[PDB]
Amino acid sequence: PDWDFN
Amino acid sequence: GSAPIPDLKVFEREGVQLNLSFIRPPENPALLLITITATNFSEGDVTHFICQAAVPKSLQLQLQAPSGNTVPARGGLPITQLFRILNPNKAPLRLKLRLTYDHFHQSVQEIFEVNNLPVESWQ
Repeated sequence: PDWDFN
Repeated sequence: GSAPIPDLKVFEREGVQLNLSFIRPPENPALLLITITATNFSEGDVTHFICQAAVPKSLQLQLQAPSGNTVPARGGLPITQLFRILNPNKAPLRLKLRLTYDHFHQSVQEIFEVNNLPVESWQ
């Protein structure tokens, strides 16, 4: 399941 | 009282360390609280410290502001920062971190996935 750096 | 999940030291470079602590409040089983703690036992200050984090899209992550951006040399005041993770579907927790800071007049950029996350943090 895809991720993200905010 | 909450379950006693052991801390996990996840990073060490030239005296700078990052440690994870975990709390699973019994009153909200879907919630995991992770506190990251950055320490510095080297002879040089850590400055401009930022920790960025990512989790699988099967989970939700919230970041609180960190306690600061500096970790003074020789065991100075640590930086702490709270991560709130919501995981109602009991998906396996995965956590990728991006650390950036200055130390010894070097720009540090470290990125890694955290291994050996205790199963208690998500089951």
